[PDB]
Amino acid sequence: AKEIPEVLVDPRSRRRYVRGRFLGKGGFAKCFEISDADTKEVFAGKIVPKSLLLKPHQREKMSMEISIHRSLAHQHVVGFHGFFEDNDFVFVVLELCRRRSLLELHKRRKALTEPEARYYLRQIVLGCQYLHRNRVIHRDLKLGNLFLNEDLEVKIGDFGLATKVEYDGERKKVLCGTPNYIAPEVLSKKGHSFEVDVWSIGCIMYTLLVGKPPFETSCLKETYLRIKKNEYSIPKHINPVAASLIQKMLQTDPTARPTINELLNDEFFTSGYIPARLPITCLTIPPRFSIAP
Amino acid sequence: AKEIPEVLVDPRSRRRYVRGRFLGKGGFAKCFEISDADTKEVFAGKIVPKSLLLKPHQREKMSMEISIHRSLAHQHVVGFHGFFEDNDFVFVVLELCRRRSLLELHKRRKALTEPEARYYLRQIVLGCQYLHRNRVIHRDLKLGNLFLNEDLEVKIGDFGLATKVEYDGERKKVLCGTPNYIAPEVLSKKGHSFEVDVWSIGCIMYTLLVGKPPFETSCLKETYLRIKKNEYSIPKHINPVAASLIQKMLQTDPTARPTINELLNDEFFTSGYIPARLPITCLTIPPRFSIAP
Ligand SMILES: CC[C@@H]1C(=O)N(C)c2cnc(Nc3ccc(C(=O)N[C@H]4CC[C@H](N5CCN(CC6CC6)CC5)CC4)cc3OC)nc2N1C(C)C
Ligand SMILES: CC[C@@H]1C(=O)N(C)c2cnc(Nc3ccc(C(=O)N[C@H]4CC[C@H](N5CCN(CC6CC6)CC5)CC4)cc3OC)nc2N1C(C)C
Ligand SMILES: [Zn+2]
Ligand SMILES: [Zn+2]
Repeated sequence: AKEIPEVLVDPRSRRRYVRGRFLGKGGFAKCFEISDADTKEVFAGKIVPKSLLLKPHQREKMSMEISIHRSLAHQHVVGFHGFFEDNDFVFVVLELCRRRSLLELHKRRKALTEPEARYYLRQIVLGCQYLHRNRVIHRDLKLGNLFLNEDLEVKIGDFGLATKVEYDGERKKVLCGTPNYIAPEVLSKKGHSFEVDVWSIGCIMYTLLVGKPPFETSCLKETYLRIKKNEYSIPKHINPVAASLIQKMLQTDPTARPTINELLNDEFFTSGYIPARLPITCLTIPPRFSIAP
Repeated sequence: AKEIPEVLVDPRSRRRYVRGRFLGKGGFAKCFEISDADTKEVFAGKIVPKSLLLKPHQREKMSMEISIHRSLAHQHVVGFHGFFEDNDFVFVVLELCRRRSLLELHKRRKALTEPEARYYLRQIVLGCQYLHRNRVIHRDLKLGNLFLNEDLEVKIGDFGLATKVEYDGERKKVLCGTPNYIAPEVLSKKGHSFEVDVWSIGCIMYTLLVGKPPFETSCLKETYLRIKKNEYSIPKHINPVAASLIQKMLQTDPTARPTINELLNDEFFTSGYIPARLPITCLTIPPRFSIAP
C-alpha cells in the first residue's frame, strides 16, 4: 500500500493541516476532517491517491472538477478553500458540513413536511441559480451531494460531473459518469444542457415529499427504461400545487421544463409557508411549526 | 473477512475438489484451479461470496447465468461441469482453458495474420451459431471471453450478460451490465436481439486483423458516441474481402447486418486459407504457414 500522511503541507500557501477523523470514501477518494494547525479551523479534506490517476482522462476529470469548484463562491455552494498535492496524493480542502447531507436526513425521516421541502428546495434552487448564471451545469444533483451545515443550510457539492457551457446553445453530447437522477436526454444520448439540473431537482422534490424516488426499481437499466417512458406516478395525498410543479420539472421534453430562474416564482413557493430556519430537532422529529411561544 | 475453504464439497454429487492455484478475479468472483480429489481431473472454479449477493437482483443474475450455461454443450463453448453452494459461497465448476483467452494473445501479438484471424473467427462463429439456434444471445462477446484450450481451440465463456429469447421477434429492452463491443441499438436503448452478437464479432474481427478495436478513445462515453455515429475506419492495408465483411457486420442498422448463419459462407472464409490447427508457437511468433516439411 501507500500510506496517507498525518500532516498535510501546502508549500505555496505555507499551510499545514493536521489530519483528523475519517469521514468516508467514494469513487477514488478517502475523506477526513482536517484542521489548520495554525488557525485551528476545521475542514473537510478529500484525499485521492495518484496511483488511481494513472490515465490522463482520470487526471483531466479531477483538474476540471477543481477548476469549476475553485471559481465558485455562494451561500448554498460548498466553499472551496484550496488544493495541493505531493508525489502520491491530491488534497482538496472543502467546507466541513457537520450535518452531512440530505441523504442521511431522508434515511432518517423519509417524506418531509411541505414547509421543510419548501425550505430545502429554495436553497437548492438558489444554489443552482448561481451555478447556471455562471454557465455551470452540475449534472449530478442528488440527496448525497446536498450537504447541510450546523444551521441546516444546504451546500451543493461534488462537482465531479459538472461541465462549463462555453457558448450559447452548446449541447453537451457526453457525460462521463452515472448520475442518480439522470435526465432522459442523457440516457438516449441526444444532447443536453442546463435543463438536466432542473430534472434532478424535480426528482429531489418528489423524493423529499413522497419519501421515495420517482423511478425506483430493483434494476438500474429498468429504471432508465421507466425514465425513457416517463413512467412515474404522484400519490393522491400530495397537494396539487406541489404535484403540478413536480410534473412541470419531470418532463421528457427538456425544452418543456421550467428554467431554474422561474422556479421560486411558482405557486408552490409563493403561496406556502417557508420557514426562515429549521430547529436541529428536524433531523429527527417532524416539526409542526406551532405558533405557540 | 470470510475465508474460502481449501476443499469444496458438493453433497448431491458427493464430489470433493481440492482448491489449487489462483487464476484471477473480476466482478464478484475469485477464481482458482480446482482438482477433483478422486478423479484428479482439473477444472476452473469460479467462487463468489454470498456477502456480495445480498440483493435479489444480483442473485437472479447469477441464477440466470448458471441456468443458461448449464444447458449448453458445444465444442466451442466453455464446458459447464457443475455448481453448488454453502452458506457463504457459490461455486461454479468450469472447463479449464490452459491458454487463457484471446485477450492475452492480442496483448502479445497485436494484429494476427489473415489465416489466424480466419481460424479463430470460424470457431467463434460456430460457437455463436450454436448459441443462436438455441435462442441464446451472449451479449458480451469479447477477447477476454473467448478462451483457448491447450490445442488453441476457442471456448466461449462468461454468460453473465446472456439472455434467452422466449418468443419469435422478442426485442430485449434492457441490458444490465456494460459490454465491451457494445452495439448501437443497445446504446440508444431502442431494443435489441441476436444481431448484437454479430456486431461484437465484427469488432473482434477488426481487432484481430488491425490490432486495435474500431471505436477506441480515451473515454468510454466518447467511444459510445463514435459507435452511435458509426465513426470508424479500416486501414488500407486490410484486404478488401476482409474489409467488406467487417463493414457488413459493423453497421448501425441491426437488420442490415448478416445473420450468424450466413457468415462462414462469406468469401473471407470460402476463398482464403483456413489452417486446420495452429502450432503452440502462434501464441508468440507469427506463423508463415510454409509448405516446407
Ligand atoms: C469531503 C467530500 C464530501 C464533500 O464534498 N463535502 C463538501 C463534505 C463536507 N462535509 C462533510 N461532513 C461529514 C461527512 C461524514 C461524517 C460522518 O459522520 N461519517 C461516518 C460515516 C459512517 C462510518 N462508519 C459506518 C459503520 N461502521 C461500522 C460497521 C458495522 C457497520 C464504521 C464506519 C464512519 C464515518 C461527518 C461529517 O461531518 C462532521 N462531508 C463531505 N463529503 C463526504 C464525506 C461525502
Ligand atoms: C473461471 C472464469 C473464467 C472462465 O469462465 N473460464 C471458463 C476460464 C477457463 N480457464 C481459465 N484459465 C486460466 C486463467 C488464468 C490463468 C493465469 O495464469 N492467471 C494469472 C494472471 C496474473 C496474476 N498475477 C499478475 C502479476 N502480479 C504481480 C504484480 C507486480 C505485477 C501477481 C499476480 C496471477 C494469475 C491461467 C489459466 O489457465 C491455466 N480461466 C477462466 N476464467 C477466468 C480466470 C478469467
Ligand atoms: Zn440491473
Ligand atoms: Zn470518460
